Amino acid sequence: ANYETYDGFKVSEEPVLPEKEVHPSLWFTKSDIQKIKEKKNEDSFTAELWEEISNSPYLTMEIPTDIPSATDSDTDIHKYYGNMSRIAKYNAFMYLMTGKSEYRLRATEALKRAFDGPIYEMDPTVSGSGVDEIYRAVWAQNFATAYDWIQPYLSDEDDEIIRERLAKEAQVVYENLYTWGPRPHNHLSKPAWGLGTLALTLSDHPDASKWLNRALEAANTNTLYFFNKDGHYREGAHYYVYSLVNLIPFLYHYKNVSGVNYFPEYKNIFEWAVKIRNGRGWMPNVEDSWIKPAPTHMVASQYKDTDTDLHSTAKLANILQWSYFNTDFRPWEPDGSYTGASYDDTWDIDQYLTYDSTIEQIKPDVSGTVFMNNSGQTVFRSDWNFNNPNSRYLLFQGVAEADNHYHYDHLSFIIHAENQMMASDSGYSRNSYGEGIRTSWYLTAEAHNVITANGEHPKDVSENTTPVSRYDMDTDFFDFQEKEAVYDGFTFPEKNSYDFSGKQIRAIGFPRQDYFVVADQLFSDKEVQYDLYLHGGRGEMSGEGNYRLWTYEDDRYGQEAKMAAWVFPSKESIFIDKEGEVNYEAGAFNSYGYLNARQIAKDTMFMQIIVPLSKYADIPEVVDLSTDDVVGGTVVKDNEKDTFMQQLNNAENSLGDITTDATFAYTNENSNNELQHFSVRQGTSLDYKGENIFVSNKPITFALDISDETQYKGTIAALNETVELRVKNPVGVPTESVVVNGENIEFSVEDGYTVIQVAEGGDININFGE
Ligand SMILES: C[As](C)(=O)[O-]
Ligand SMILES: [Ca+2]
Ligand SMILES: [Ca+2]
Ligand SMILES: [Mg+2]
Ligand SMILES: [Mn+2]
Repeated sequence: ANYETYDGFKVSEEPVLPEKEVHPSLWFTKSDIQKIKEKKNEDSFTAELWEEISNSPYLTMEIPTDIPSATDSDTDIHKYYGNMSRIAKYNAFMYLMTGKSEYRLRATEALKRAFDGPIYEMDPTVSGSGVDEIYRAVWAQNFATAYDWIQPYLSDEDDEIIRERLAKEAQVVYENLYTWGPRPHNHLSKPAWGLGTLALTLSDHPDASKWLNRALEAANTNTLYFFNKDGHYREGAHYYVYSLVNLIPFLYHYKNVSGVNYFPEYKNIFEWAVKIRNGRGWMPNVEDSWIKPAPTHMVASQYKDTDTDLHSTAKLANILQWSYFNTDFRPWEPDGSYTGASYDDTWDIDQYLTYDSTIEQIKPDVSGTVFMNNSGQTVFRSDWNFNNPNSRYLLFQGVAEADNHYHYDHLSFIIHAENQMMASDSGYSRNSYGEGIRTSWYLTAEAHNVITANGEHPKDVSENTTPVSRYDMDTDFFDFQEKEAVYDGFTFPEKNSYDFSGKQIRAIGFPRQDYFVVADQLFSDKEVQYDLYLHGGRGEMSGEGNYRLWTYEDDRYGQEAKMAAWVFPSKESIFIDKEGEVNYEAGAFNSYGYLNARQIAKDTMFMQIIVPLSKYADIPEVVDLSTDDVVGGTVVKDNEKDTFMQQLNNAENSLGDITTDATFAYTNENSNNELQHFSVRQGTSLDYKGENIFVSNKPITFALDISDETQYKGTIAALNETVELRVKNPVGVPTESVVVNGENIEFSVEDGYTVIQVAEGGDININFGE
């Protein structure tokens, strides 16, 4: 794997240390303490956090007199260091909050025993080590924070003892970081952030500069390769949150101790979580991941002066605050832990210290749909409403593969709608990384909503290069994007030679922002077998021929609902019912029906119509009108007829009421059988019932609402060159102006068409008179 050629980010590696240690300083100074003691009374959230912290069993439990041996279970050794680190931090905190003598004595005894026992006899390169770098990252931050909080009350003797213990763990992490983490995944970044905290705690130690520098260098190798600049984390949502356990404390520590503020440079990793949230605030079960909440409330306070494309006026802080509190937390009841570190972490304390009760929750007010083309995730989203069954969400996954925690999911999608998880990613595993079923099923192409060619998954053209996106369009009535992947490209494990050369171009559309069309073009230099898989998540599958229905019940993930799907072309494909595991969280795996549609072909097409429905909704009437060169059909839903057409080439062809040379076309009628909305990919003409709607002198991609005879409105996808576009006016109606991107463009009217030269895409209004 090339760790240097992904478009990630990095920060300065210059170690910045204050002139003299101050304790406390990691989270707050001496002067802050009484405000932090009083913080419990601000709102119901601070009150709940205070009730949890002040009743922690770590305040009352016997400090264990039994030190484990190197030959005890990895579980017991892990829990020993976890428990001792938690005794230190909880007791140190409650001493600052209350002044109770017992809390200082307990914090002091735990710190004097920090990293006693067999830890330095053990080998963290042994898989499942009880002292793995991922756990001691949390232990280091827990013990360092306890020391920061108790240091002013220690005897000179106890200070020297406890410093020597913290300094030894810092030296051992510094010396072994790159041996323990020879690949720059979360096993490198987490203990790097731990080392950072230790260096900032012991800023007067002679080696603190060396420690902090290596910490920053090591963390940068992770943020350069596993993160995109746009904030996407390539190990998935679960290992993102796992990383945040050490990253979020380190960011505050470095700002608070040295004045180095990295919150601006890390901003995108938090905005990313809000961009990909489903209607209940869950990050997707993509790569080795479960559904996750994103703890954006713990950094909201740092973004009060940061602009976001998620709101016309509000700052990022208010959107980060909105996102966390508009999450369904029931999948983490009754315990409440979503960090992945529930033996080690002090999440209640860290929340109590980071949460800002003065930040108003403001729902994003922009278009739901977002294109993150640098990483390659797109979300089609009707609205930002929380737990509303009228919402529709589709994630379109097209991320360059990383060499850790990877699933074969190129050009796959998941749907969240009617308050239920529908079209599915199969998830991480049954329980864990090491299960055989993860390799034989969960990571495999067939476990995803993809098309394989002779069983080969769609993949990257080259290592660390995002699959190309095109024809991005966002309107009130129709959204669109296509993504391109190859069959004979780059993957993990590495495969250099193929018996053929081929590619998939997948277009997704969002008709009426109400349902989905998935339109595939497939090109190969040879006859191959194309297998299309459609997984309906945790639903009962019914249906025959090209039609499948998945029926959901009230479960841990959503409400009773159903998802109806049709596949074209009916007459050129066979439909195979299969069964596969779908899992959203550790331990909750079950088997459900999925569809395998199959063609043997060289160049061909598929189309899916996928409709979220409430429990008792009518099934739409869907008719396949596919022929030799043309794939598509009609959908009659809620008394309106939509038409979808795809072809491989720019040739004049017809399907239902559409005639076009476009490689994709969408039309929507009203109740009254009048054309209301249309879109084309690379058309020079469209007729509807034999009436010309538009012509152009060169291929153009756009979407237009013609429902308002005083103003046609839509968007034109990005343009390579100048196109002369001619749109038919309502009969007998003049044009008054044409606006593209807030600017008048020159127009003429010829034979009842508005004629414009367009040199750039964007939003278009054609304003008519009477
Ligand atoms: C699957 As075919 C190219 O025979 O329509
Ligand atoms: Ca993947
Ligand atoms: Ca839209
Ligand atoms: Mg390791
Ligand atoms: Mn997967």
